[PDB]
Amino acid sequence: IFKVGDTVVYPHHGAALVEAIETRTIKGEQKEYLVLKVAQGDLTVRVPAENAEYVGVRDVVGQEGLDKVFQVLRAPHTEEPTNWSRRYKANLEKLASGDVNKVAEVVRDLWRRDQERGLSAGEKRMLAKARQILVGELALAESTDDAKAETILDEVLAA
Amino acid sequence: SFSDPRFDDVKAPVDECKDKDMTYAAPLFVTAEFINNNTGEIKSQTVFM
Amino acid sequence: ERMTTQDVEAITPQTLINIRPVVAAIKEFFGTSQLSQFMDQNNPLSGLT
Repeated sequence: IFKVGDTVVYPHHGAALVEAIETRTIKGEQKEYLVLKVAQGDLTVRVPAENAEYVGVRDVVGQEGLDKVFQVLRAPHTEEPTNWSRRYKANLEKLASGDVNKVAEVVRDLWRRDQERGLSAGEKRMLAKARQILVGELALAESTDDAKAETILDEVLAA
Repeated sequence: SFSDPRFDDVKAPVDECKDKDMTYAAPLFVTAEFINNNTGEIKSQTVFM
Repeated sequence: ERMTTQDVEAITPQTLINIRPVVAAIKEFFGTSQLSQFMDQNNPLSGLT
């Protein structure tokens, strides 16, 4: 399934690289323990080959998912009640789930909100964090620049 | 788990520390390692201690 | 403490480790201690003493 140098997406740390596969062991069985390393947290993570889809490490999202999240865009009519604390807990639970389409929907909901009102401190931190990981995901999905994806943003963020 | 206590260089020379009232010191880098027993990983960062 | 309260398969030893009590302990020992004294140097014999 996976080979050397695969640009592979790791929850919740996003896209990353593999260097090699250690044939280290437990109980004498030398499983395909692949080493994976990121540039965000600057660490290496040894991963067994078996639990890859169990942890949910995943190949990069293509133009079909890019067009899916653009289809998610410019359709922000959703209802949240006065319990915006419940909204914060809800999209916090979203951010814990780490679905790409859902992260896109929440950052465009917050774009809708600060486009209208403006947010509070932790709300803007929420927006900035989920936005930066989403745009890192997109900019390595297209395999291009971060600021180039940011230029894509402002023409897809309510344009 | 922890591993590899290693030192960096010092951040200033002695006389410059003694003049500008900065303490003479050097940073600590410690290679930590987190393991989930339930699924199995290592998390080898280089912690600025 | 934060081994349980934080979520699983999202944490990292950057998130786990707080270095503030350790560096506070070191700074508290080199200051404000019985054993950490000034270098009593009115002459190098008192330095060596």
